[PDB]
Amino acid sequence: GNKIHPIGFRLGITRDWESRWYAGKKQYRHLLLEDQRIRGLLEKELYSAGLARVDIERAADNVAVTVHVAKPGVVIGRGGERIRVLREELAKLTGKNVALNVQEVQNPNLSAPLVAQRVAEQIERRFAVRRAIKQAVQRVMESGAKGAKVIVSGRIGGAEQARTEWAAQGRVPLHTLRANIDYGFALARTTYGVLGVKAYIFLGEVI
Amino acid sequence: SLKKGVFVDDHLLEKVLELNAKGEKRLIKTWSRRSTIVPEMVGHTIAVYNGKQHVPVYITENMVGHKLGEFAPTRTYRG
Amino acid sequence: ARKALIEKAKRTPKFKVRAYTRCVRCGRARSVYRFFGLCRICLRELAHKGQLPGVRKASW
Amino acid sequence: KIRIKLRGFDHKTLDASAQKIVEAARRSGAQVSGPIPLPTRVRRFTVIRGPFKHKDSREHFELRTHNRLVDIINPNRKTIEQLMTLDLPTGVEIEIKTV
Amino acid sequence: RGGGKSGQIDAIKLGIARALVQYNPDYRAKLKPLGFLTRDARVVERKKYGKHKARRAPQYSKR
RNA sequence: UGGUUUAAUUCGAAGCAACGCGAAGAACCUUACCAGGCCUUGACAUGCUAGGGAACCCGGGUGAAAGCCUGGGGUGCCCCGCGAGGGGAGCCCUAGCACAGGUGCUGCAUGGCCGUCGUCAGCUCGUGCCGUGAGGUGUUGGGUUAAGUCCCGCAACGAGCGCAACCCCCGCCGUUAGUUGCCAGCGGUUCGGCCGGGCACUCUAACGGGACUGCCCGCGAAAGCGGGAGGAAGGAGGGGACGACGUCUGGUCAGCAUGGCCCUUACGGCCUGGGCGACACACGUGCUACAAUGCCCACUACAAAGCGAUGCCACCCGGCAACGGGGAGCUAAUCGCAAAAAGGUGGGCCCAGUUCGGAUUGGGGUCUGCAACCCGACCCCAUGAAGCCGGAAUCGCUAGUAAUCGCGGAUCAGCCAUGC
RNA sequence: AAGGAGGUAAAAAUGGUAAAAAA
Repeated sequence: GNKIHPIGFRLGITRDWESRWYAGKKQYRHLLLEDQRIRGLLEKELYSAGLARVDIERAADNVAVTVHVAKPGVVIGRGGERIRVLREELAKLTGKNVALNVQEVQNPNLSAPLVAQRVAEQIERRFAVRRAIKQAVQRVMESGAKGAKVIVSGRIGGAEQARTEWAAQGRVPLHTLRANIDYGFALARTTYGVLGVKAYIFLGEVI
Repeated sequence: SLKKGVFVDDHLLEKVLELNAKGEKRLIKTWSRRSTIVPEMVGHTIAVYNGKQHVPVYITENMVGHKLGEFAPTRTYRG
Repeated sequence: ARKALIEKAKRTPKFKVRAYTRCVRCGRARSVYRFFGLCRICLRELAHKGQLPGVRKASW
Repeated sequence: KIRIKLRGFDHKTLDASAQKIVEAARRSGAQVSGPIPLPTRVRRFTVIRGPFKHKDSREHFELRTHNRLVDIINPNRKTIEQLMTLDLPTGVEIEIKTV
Repeated sequence: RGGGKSGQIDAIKLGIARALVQYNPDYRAKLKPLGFLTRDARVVERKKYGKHKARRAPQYSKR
């Protein structure tokens, strides 16, 4: 039925807040408002190289953003003439001191948001669902993971019946904690509908 | 309720006090019904809105300072 | 109507008593927990998706 | 004579900010009355699990605001200097006063 | 401090127990078989969303 | 909520899984519904053609209001200027255009998100064996448990998601720590933690330990069961989040996105009104009750949690009160919301449509808000219905649970909150 | 009784739901 965000349950010692800044009772709103706007217009632009996490810090002008990209290469631009315009606008609609920090994660086939990103985008480019996606779960357990699952729900190929085609390989202990799982859902848009791409990836015990 | 005072509106005021400059035509055409009835309106054809249309109500005494739009039914159909 | 409605209050009219809260991450007035300036479904989507500090998937 | 209150959402780090201060302060001067914990005020919130008219089915969420309090004796220049300079709350709120 | 008159009473009992079982734990030998240390339970439990007194539920229709 | 009805009584949900459900604050707002006034390159963004205005500060007529016709100001900047001028930009105006927009249909095209069966114990992988094979096996057999929990058997041996465990609240202890607490231990006192002092005790809130049938005895082949103790803690210690594979084309296009169909000076947009509260009945969840284990007035008691800056609002005062005028402290464990109530301790009623129960009823008051008629809460005093404890039937609940009693927060000008 | 089994027993007030069609 539900499943609930592993995330919205991993906020113990397994998922530390995406946005780390204390707030005043009154303040809270407008702060998060500008915040979600940052992530927002960032999303439209700095997608180009897989935007996973978006680490946020705020003390008092301390607008530190640690954009976990996927590969900041052809995204910082030559000499940083693209990091420039982004920090620029960042300042344009943030009445304080901005930060960029392109902290991409070492490895691709980890952190399910970008996994599912490529996943849904393959269907976005019409491609073979079960074939290339089984190849995706494949690639995950071909990277060194411990359990990969990709649910893809919606109008495959049209045909009224919106199935929920599902594939998996490796253990996915969702009721556990220490085990740690990364969850990421891509919002797949068929030219003819909206199908939901979703992925869980397992890591391991002890941590 | 105004605790100290009685609520009314100035449309009616400016209107009544200007026909009182003579005592002319036997019609007025008001859109407000939230207003409190006053005795200086004399009380001819206060034509008030209802919800569908303006419907003239007569006014003399016992409607003293109680609300206007109360002698305009609105709640059509009975039981 | 919808689009015009958010604009209706977004610009404060005549009387203080004609303002009504607005989920700026979904767009409604019903059950918008003013503390966050967020509706209830917008609330839960935010807190769940990890994009909300101070909270806790409470277990008290 | 020093009133330092530390308001925090991450009690783990927030406490780490409470004893740290006290070391370098008990170090760069004299006594520094222990970090003393203060009532973590919690703002209770809650709402239903979904969108459609499902009166039951609900999730609670709340704000954990831990309060901290350090008192130091008669201050020193080292103490005040570094322990007003160095820090990295990265969010946590630091509010001091002269009572 | 706290609870109620009776709750007060409870804690008083608890302590009068614990105090003589300190400055003479010779009295402990003949007081646990009497049950003068098992503390307590009781909590007007966290109200269940959906039910009243975390147990007390609304009248079921079916119809 | 059906039905009923109106100009409109705006839609959604429907055996359990809809009916105090979206609705966690519908007077106008909200608002999607109606009658009427009216705007429409549109309340919103996006860019071009050709034209003018600098942005932009005020005002008059009109009108229910949106809208509408004009009037005072007005002339910041780039290039070329002690001169004249135009073009260019934010910048608004008008035609034309590309367009916006539509809570219009379509959940039988969809995502996501809840429901629900259901914390029900279920769904399977691996090598081996059986079966031509589909496949079976493992998982069918017995005792046992909340449990596919464990043991025994056994052609299997195991392994993963489920159950559990790792997570939190709550009970016992500890170490850090002392502006909450206190003679607990000392001094004094305006004897009231009130003045110094102190960390012992509560508390606070952190880091661990502590319980496993571990010990003792009787039974069972073991899994387990009986009895007893050590201990704050027994045999899963109490609770909470936690909810599989799957079904059900469940629920939702009126939170959102959303494939399509669709109106485009009208299904778009504003305003003022009116309805969402209507009434010959019917129904679910509910508050109160119908009474002496009680109603009433007086004195004292112990709560826990959650709040409060243009808010919490103690205090005198005016007012019987509703609340109003002057007024302290308060970014709170230090200030106030706040009196917990039942308990207890006195006095009244004397079994009665009663000092019961206030349903409703009239002449007046307070508060918020432009505004309290429809349609607000609250105050007064006069009114004082039904109700004599409920047939068929049918609901809750297994321990601090039920029953009883008070208390706060959410959103909110206010409040229909007897709801959650 | 532990089972498989050959003969003789008990056991249902009611009903119409169409179907082009997805993996």
